[PDB]
Amino acid sequence: TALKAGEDKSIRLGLFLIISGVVSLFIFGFCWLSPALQDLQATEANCTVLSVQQIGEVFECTFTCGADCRGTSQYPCVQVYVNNSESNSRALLHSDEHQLLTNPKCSYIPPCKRENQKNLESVMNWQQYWKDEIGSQPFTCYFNQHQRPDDVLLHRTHDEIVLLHCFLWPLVTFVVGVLIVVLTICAKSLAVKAEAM
Amino acid sequence: TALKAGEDKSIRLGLFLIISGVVSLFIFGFCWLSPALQDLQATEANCTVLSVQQIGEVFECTFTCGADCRGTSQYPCVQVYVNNSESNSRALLHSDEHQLLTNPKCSYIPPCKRENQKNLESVMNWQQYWKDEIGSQPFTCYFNQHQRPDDVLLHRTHDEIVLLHCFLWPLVTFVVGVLIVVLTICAKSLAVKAEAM
Amino acid sequence: RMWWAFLASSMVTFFGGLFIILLWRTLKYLWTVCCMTSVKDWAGVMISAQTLTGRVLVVLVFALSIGALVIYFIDSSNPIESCQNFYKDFTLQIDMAFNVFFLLYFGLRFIAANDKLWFWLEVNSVVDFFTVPPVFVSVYLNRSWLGLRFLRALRLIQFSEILQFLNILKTSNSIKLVNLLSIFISTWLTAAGFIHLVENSGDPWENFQNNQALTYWECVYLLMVTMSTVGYGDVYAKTTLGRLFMVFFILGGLAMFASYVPEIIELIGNRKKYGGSYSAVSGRKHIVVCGHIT
Amino acid sequence: FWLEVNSVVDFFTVPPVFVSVYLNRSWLGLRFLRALRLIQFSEILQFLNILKTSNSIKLVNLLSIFISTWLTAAGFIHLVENSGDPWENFQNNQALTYWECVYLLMVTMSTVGYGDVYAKTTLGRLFMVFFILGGLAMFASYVPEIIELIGNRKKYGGSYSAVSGRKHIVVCGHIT
Ligand SMILES: [K+]
Ligand SMILES: [K+]
Repeated sequence: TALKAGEDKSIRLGLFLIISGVVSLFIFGFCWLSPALQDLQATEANCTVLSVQQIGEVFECTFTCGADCRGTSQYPCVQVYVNNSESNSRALLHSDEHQLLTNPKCSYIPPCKRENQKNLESVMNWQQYWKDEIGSQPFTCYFNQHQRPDDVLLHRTHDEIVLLHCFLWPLVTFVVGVLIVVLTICAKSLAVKAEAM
Repeated sequence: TALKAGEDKSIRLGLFLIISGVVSLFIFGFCWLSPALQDLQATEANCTVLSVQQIGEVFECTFTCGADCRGTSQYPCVQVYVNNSESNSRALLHSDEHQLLTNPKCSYIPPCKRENQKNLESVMNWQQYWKDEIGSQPFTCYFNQHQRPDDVLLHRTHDEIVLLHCFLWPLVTFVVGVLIVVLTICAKSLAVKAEAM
Repeated sequence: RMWWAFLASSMVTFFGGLFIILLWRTLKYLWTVCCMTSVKDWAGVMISAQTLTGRVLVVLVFALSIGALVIYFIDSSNPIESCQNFYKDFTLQIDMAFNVFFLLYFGLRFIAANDKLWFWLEVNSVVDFFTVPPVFVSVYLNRSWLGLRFLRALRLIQFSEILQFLNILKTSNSIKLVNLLSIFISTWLTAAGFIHLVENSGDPWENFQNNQALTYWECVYLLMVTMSTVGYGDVYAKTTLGRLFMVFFILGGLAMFASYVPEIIELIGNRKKYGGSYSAVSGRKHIVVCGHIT
Repeated sequence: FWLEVNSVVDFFTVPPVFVSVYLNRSWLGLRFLRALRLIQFSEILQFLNILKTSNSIKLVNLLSIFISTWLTAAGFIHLVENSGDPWENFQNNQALTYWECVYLLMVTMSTVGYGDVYAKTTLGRLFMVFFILGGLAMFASYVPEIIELIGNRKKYGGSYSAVSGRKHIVVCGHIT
């Protein structure tokens, strides 16, 4: 009847899951807060397109062909300006943070393909799609008037579902850890009290 | 009455601030003297502009857009030549050492902005500002005829206030260190002599 | 930008306070060459130490020091350009609400510790002079400064007292082990703070231009990769001051701070101990055997 | 039994493979934990009577704990580097092979540290700080690995295989 040996290992596992949950919440706190404390300063706003055009500049992109392919091809630079109605002023439209950081000169990147004509067509059909909407159509768009009043985005930096996963799952392990030790101390200390009958 | 324990710690702190002051002056000596022994060989002189122009070359600069932005844009090369009256000879005007070392080809760098027109205007208005003063107007300017007779600067390599801070503050800690030990040895050795009454 | 006024508030309070305490002792010495004191032993002293319910003057100031250190971890993560979160939020407002306690607790220690001079140059007093005045300057100027606040990590050294007062920690051997372990963690986090400061600001003879944007966690990692002697060189100190600090931390960290011998004697001293009390459980009979047992 | 280590290795191996054949899609998850089964390799050599002295059983037990821990820690680095940090949208991942992670662990734990390969993700750096601090100064820094090494050298024999046709004699008492 080895119940003492299993029980103490059960209590040690409960304490481990408590401490692991607390420490995991602490770690994920410090590394998520830089992204989160940036994106909560980026406001949702209404904006309207002033113009769409090519500026005659040409930029490189990387295409793929399987097996770590070092494929590269050029494409033409489009710019789009908006009136940001939350500041009554110009900004460039940039779609998302990855696009902006991979080329901050231009409003769009075509999905870089094997043939130049496929880059050209993609940029031209994107330009043509925006040529239909140079007007008062309010665009729900993301702006950072706190430290970056120059560019505006169509999308946020993170999908909040993974942020929430990254805090609910460690909190679940903390809750399981305390629930393990609170349930098990009864099956330890009160089981002997009721077996003594 | 623990005065012996505090006192010896006071003497050790005074000796520490003496040695720390001497060593800090020694360290800051070896690393400031390379800048200082360069700039004291760069003489102040009078010089006058011979010509202002663009040479038709074009150079890159780095602009910023927030969040470690890898923005880059081109600008046109201006050159300005002077007669350096301390040598009766040609030199290029270069404004400052950081400008010279970031592009030694050209006399000026525009503050690199998001749009090419803002670089062009900046260089053109700088050129136009100097087009008003192609003449006998003596320019107080810095030249190094000892080892660099080719380029002349409007500004020195260092602001002497930080050099002076960097020697006065460690000298203050040496003075405080000796003043601590000289004041405290009386409150140690003469206090008991006057309490024995 | 301003910076030296924050530093001066600590340098002037510490050295000025050393001199006024020294000169108050000196003028009492001169007085014989020229020829409420009960309340301080009553108030605060009766709850600060060796008085059982004193958790409000130890466990609390520890938990506030950990909170102030966590707030420093938060603060060092930003590019310092914000003009909205660094005010009426979980930043300077709460930082001042934690630091005002340290002013009161320092005053309470000052009025109790009769020997002012030994108390003034006590290590935990020095940690207060390099923490508290800068935060008054920061709320007066309404501008945070990421200065020597990391020194709040040096408060972890006395964490053994909390586990001992709460009777969580048993043998004197385990108290020595936790004392050594806390000196390692607090020294690691302190040295990482000095590298952080010294790399994010350039060398002054270089006009501060050669700075490197290391995070505090890259400095914690750099110290571990260095002191284990792995040294990948994926991260390393590039400034002249940072290289001087790494030469000091290599020479002081190895061969003086490490190269103890009691860390093994206490480790085997934890293994010799055959028990303490025999929790006598009810309903079971019991017997004791002694004499020549072999 | 439930929280026994070898039971935990089964819970982190078996259900994922049922999910994989149900979805008809392999997943390169915690399967490397199967390397933790090598620890009991001493039992096989002992049951087959290949392995002799209790001293040699202790030596092989220690040696197998090193190999299984090395291959396990290399699995955790492999997983944690081929998937990015989640706060980075998983974009900062690094394409280390499992053998580059085995090599990285050896170059690190010997304290050579060339830095031709190293962990780049924030999670990988947290794991390397843990494996440096736990691998040195706790997992290494044993003392019985030398006592068992010299304990293997003291032993003067076991049985005297008596060969046929040769005569034999035994000498004892004060032999010096
Ligand atoms: K090494
Ligand atoms: K290296």
